Amino acid sequence: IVGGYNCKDGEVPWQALLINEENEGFCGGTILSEFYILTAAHCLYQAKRFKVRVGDRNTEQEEGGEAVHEVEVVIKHNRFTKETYDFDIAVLRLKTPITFRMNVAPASLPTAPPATGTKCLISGWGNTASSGADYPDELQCLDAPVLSQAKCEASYPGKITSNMFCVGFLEGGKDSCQGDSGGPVVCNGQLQGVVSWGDGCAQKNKPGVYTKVYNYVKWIKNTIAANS
Amino acid sequence: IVGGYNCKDGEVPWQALLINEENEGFCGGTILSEFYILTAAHCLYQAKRFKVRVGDRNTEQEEGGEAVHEVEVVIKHNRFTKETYDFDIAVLRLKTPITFRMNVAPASLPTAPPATGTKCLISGWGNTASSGADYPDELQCLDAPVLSQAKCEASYPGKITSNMFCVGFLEGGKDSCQGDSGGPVVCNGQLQGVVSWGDGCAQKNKPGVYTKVYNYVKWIKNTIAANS
Ligand SMILES: *C[C@@](*)(O)[C@H](CCCNC(N)=[NH2+])NC(=O)[C@@H]1CCCN1C(=O)[C@H](N)Cc1ccccc1
Ligand SMILES: *C[C@@](*)(O)[C@H](CCCNC(N)=[NH2+])NC(=O)[C@@H]1CCCN1C(=O)[C@H](N)Cc1ccccc1
Repeated sequence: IVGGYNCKDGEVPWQALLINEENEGFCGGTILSEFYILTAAHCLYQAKRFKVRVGDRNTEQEEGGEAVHEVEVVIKHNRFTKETYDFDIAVLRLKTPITFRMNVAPASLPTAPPATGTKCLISGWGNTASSGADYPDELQCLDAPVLSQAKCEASYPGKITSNMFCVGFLEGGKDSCQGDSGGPVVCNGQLQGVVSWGDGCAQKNKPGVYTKVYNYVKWIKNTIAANS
Repeated sequence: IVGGYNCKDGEVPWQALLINEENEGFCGGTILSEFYILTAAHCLYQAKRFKVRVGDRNTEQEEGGEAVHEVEVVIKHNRFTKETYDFDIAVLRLKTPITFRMNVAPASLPTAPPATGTKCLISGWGNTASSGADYPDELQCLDAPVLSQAKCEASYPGKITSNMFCVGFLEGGKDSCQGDSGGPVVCNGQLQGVVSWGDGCAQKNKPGVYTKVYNYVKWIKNTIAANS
């Protein structure tokens, strides 16, 4: 996240982090239920083996800590292709269920498409620098408005599908970035997006492009039920 | 199919054949609907590119011929592993829907588990020789009884899961074989199995092992709905 702030305690209970073999974070995730995590399909090929980490170390407000989970089944949307980065969505099934608490809870699937102007909360452990590499020690948060499809399409001519939507600032300075992929975009209490891609990070007229979760509610629900 | 007979005209309307780059058949399939085909997950790695062929050339009884379809989406059961060959099931989505007729129709999913002793019809274009390679010019058919789980487990100690069942003859001589994988096992009008694996072909005390479709009704239905 570029130009964000240190998330306040208990602000993103549904946040998950994918960690590689070297115990390093490379992508985000969203808790959907005790066994399921939502992330980006493109994160699946950015590492051979990985686990999922949820929770936090702020025991002052609530005890429990961070919990690392092993992934039992990886279910990538079969229509994903890096040619367009369309269908950049995947569902993970953990070996052991997550023990929920007030600061570790699932996100709500959307019941209506995202509305232009609506404020959303984007979070992640990804790069905080427009140019260069500066990763945070604390989870980052960013409040950004949903952009009209017209401005989105105008930003990425012919590269925006119906399964994508833009969130951010046309003037640049604040956006998600590398490592944030898979992370949540929560607008008014609903999970409206998954961090996906963009031209650079926080560039002028180059807002972050997100997977429109509303278009995948049926795929997520049935995929989980097919494997449950 | 070893020790079978030339299927009679219109006997297996739901039969599908997977063909590789060289236009050669390497696996079977079952028509489930106009856009979906059921086959074995292990067939997916036996060829890079492939298409699906349905229909027949017996225009005497009905016109239409054979139709070759391109595969749009391949949906393999994510729990499949060649370590056990458990979850040997996959669903294919065609680019163009199949034009049904009396001799080209979908199979019925099961509503009850397979019963011991029940007669089933197994079909395929696979090898017809116990030892050696002798492929048929015509679709082969085989009528075989469902074996008790006890005899099945006794045939393959510790290798039979709850998602598998045996069909065939303990004395050998008649069984499915290489190339038949993915093909249908229809008992009393219901699709009860998918050709999967076995120790050799038509060997004594080594009956064919099939994917128990009844255990996957939920996975098939929801997977199709998740992608439809
Ligand atoms: C995997 C995710 O961490 C990451 C998120 C980037 C978010 N960026 C902004 N500005 N909000 N996604 C990616 O790295 C994706 C997947 C791989 C390629 N990709 C991109 O974002 C490319 N930079 C997009 C691209 C633009 C022009 C030409 C080729 C690719
Ligand atoms: C892919 C299918 O055409 C084919 C069907 C064989 C059916 N045989 C009988 N007797 N009904 N399946 C296979 O070839 C599968 C998948 C790959 C391995 N395999 C086997 O059947 C092996 N021969 C099973 C095996 C036995 C002992 C040790 C290792 C493997």
